[PDB]
Formats: sequence, C-alpha cells, structure tokens
Amino acid sequence: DIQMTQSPASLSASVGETVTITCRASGNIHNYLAWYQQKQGKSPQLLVYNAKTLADGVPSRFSGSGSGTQYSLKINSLQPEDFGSYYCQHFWSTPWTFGGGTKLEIKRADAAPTVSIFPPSSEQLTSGGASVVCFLNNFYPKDINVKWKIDGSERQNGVLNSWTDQDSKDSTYSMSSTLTLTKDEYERHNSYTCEATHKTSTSPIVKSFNRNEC
Amino acid sequence: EVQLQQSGAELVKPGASVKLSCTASGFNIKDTYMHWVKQRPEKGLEWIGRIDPASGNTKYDPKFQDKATITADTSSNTAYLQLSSLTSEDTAVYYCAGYDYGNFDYWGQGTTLTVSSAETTPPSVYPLAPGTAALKSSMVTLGCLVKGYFPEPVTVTWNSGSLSSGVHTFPAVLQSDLYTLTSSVTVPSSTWPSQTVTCNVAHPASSTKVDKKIVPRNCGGDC
Amino acid sequence: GDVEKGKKIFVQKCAQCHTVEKGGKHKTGPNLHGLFGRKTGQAPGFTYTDANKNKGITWKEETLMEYLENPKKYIPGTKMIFAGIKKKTEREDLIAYLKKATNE
Ligand SMILES: [Zn+2]
Repeated sequence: DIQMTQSPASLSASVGETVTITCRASGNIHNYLAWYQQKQGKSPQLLVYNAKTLADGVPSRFSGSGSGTQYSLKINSLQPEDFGSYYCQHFWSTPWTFGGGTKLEIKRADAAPTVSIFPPSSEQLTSGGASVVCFLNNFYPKDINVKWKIDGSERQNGVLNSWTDQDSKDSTYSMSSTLTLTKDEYERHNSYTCEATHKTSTSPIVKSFNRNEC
Repeated sequence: EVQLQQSGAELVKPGASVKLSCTASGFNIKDTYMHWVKQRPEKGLEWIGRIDPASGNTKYDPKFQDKATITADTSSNTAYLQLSSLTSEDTAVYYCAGYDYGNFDYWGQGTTLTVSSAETTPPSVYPLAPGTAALKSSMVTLGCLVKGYFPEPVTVTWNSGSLSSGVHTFPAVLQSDLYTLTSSVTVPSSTWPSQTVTCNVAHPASSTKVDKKIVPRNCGGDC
Repeated sequence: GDVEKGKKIFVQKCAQCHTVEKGGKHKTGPNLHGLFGRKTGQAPGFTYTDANKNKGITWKEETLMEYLENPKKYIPGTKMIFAGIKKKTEREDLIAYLKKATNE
C-alpha cells in the first residue's frame, strides 16, 4: 500500500499570487498521480491526472509536475474561485489513496480574538442545566486553543467546540466554546473561566465571572 | 450528458446497516471503475474502494474491508455501497465517482449518513445577554444558544434577517446524540438594549419556531 | 505484479513489434506509451484494423488481462499475431511492467 503525504495542510495566499502544493508517495507511483479540487460544500472535481495533464475545463493557470515519489500542483496568479481544498491521489496500486489535503485560504493581517463570556441563562437554570458560553470572534490566523477553568482548575468534560469557516466579509475566523454542567454542579463552584491562546500573543485572553458575585 | 445520481440522506441507528446507491446515466458503469469515497465534516477524502462492473472485480482500502461492500448491478447502471455495524464513526458524506486513468472522471453529489439513536427532539433556545462590564465598550456581543435538538438542520437569524452583519452562526455539533449550535451578533452599544435584538431560530423537523428576545439579565444593565 | 519479471517477458515476447517509451516508434504494432486509460486503437500515427479500432474498450489491468491471455478471442480480426500468455501470474507481471514503462 502506498500512502500520500500532502503539504501544506493549510496554505494562506492572496489573489494574484502563485502557489505550490506538494505530494510525496511512500513508494514510486510512476506518474499515476491525480489532483482534485473541492470547493466548500461541493463534490470533488478532477483537476490534473497522470501528474501533468490538465483535466477537461481546467484553466491553464493550473499545472502539475513530478515523477517517482515527488509531485507538485502549481497555481499561477490565484483567482478568487481557487480558494478551497485540494487533494492528490495515486492510481498505481490498490488502494488508490488520497493525500491529507490542502486548504487554500485567504491571507490577511493577524488579529486577536474578541472574547465574550456568558453565564448560564436563568431560563436554562430553571430547566436544570447550566451552560457557560465563550465566543472567540474575528481572529486570524485560524489556529486557536481554548481552556476552561472552574475555580482555577482545568475542565475538559462537557466542552463543545465549534469553528466557523473563513468569514466571507473580513477573512477572519471565529470559535464558540460551550461548557455544560448540571445546575447542581454549577452551584458547587464559584468562578468560571475561559482562556484563549492565539498566536497574536503568548498571554492568554482570559474572561471570567463569579457565580456568586454581583 | 454524464450524471451520477446518489440516494438521499440517511439516518440510521448504531449497529444497523445501510446501503447507498449511485445511478449513472450518459455512460455505462462497465466503461470505468465505480469508486466510493468517505469524508467526515471538514476532514479529508478517504478512498473506501472501487468496483470494475464489467468484471465484478472489487478493490478496497484495508481500513474498510470489514465495514464496506461495493457492488454493482450492471443490469441497472447502478453501483452500491453497503456499510455494516454502524457507529458514530461512520457518520459522514459518501461520494461515488466513475473514473480510471484518464480525463473521464465524474462524481456524484454525495450522500449524508447520520448514525444516531436519537429521536426527533426540538431545541431549547437560551439567550446570551452581556453583563454590565461587557456592555461599556464601542460594540456589544449578544447571542443565542440552541441546545438538545435532533436532527439537523436548525436555522438562525437576527431581527428577522435585518441584522446580517456582525453575526457568527456556528456549525452544529453532535454530542451524546443531541446537537448544539450557537450564534453571536455584535451591535453598537447605542442600539441595545435601547432597541430590540432577537434571534429567530427554526427547527423544521419538530415544527419549531422560536423568537428569543435578548433582554438585560441579572447583573448586566443599561437600556 | 512484478515489474522486473514483466520487463523480461516484454523484452522476449513483445519488443519485436512494440516500443513502450514516449516518442517510441511504431513497428509492426503500435507504440504503447500512454496505454493505461486509452481506448483501443488510438495511438496516433498507427493504422489499426477496424477490429482493434472499434473494440470500444479502455486499456487497464482487467482488459489487458483478458486480451493478453488470448488476443484474437478478445479482438476477433486483430492483425496482432500472438497466441497469448496462459499463466495468470505472467500476465500480471507483464501488465505491471507495461503500467510503469508506458507512463514514464
Ligand atoms: Zn470549585
């Protein structure tokens, strides 16, 4: 079995730039390498086959090259419609494996997330549940880590994280982290904290509230 | 006109099996290889295997050999994928595609499979109101937490859609057989709470329509 | 199959009438570069019989396996004079060689 190692997993670029995606096979695949493009929410589409032959309907700004175990997909002067994901796949032997993919995203200036914390609503508390919510909005780049602390102790159980795709208007990313506990446990603790660590600073952005303090 | 029409979305219980179909037109499935590819939400493509309908010969990625079975009824121009002993790990989109070594390469629209023990359940919509401290900045962030529903989808808007800028509606996440989703909206502190802000959430599957007005909560005032 | 064993077979039983490299010249039979994925009778520059020309098949592991076992049975009227390769493993190895050689 031959495995494809595709890099980079994520690629930040701008319209008008030229970019290169690479795929390394764990064994020689003798030019039997295809490239597929997948636009957000759509089915994959063949872009290049046999390492260098552009597929039907594919614009000449795309090109592929390589041989043996090393291959590349080059996009010249990126267009707005090119942003999305790309995957290589070899056809040399079973199984015909896909590389891990490359997500081509829009480059913009770094920005720290705007963090907002919310204690459980009285409505949810009446129902017997207690969800603490933290929004980490409009940050760039996309990598981010959140940590919940209850009375200074890290809490993993009951966390539900979700991330938006790159924002259509400002090219930033956002994340929602909800910590759910029972009303009973919620009342057994005082401070609830969510900490955001983003590349914009080594200092985490910490938001918190005291259940009993008002 | 080549076309690959896949079966509709499926909701099955864990431990059960399911069979997805891929009907071709504009070409005969005997002319190429019919493949099945899995893709989990926001993850990569996983080649399950393929079948050569002309020779019945099937190939698989070892990781799927005990999970999937690819077949083809050349007498109906349809290929199939059968998945057994379903677990939450099988929840994904499954694509069929017809192609071999050349320019002939066509993919279906994909089929979404959800494996869950859940029953249709309406969401609970909770308001996310800011405390006093978070209210005295240029902008203020409000939100709505949509919890415990099944199945997808749930839609969210703010002020019947008039509040479109500054909103972040997060992808629903399935946890312990119930979905949770949230949405935030950021508006100028001069507009709330003086003027109203309400999240409109709808869950078709349960005939649910909730209009949750965000009002100042204990420990967060000005209006 | 075994590409190495396949090369020896080709060298011995096919080379008299076929070349596999890019730009390879046509001999009694057509150059085979680009074979995989190509329909029957499509090597540019070669004049095939109508039988080979209209077989309407794409060359790949399964088709070549059947063809190489008994060419005239697979393509009646073919002007390729070859009785066939009976042993399955020999066809596999030869086919593996063809896959490599005709695409590099
Ligand atoms: Zn505590």
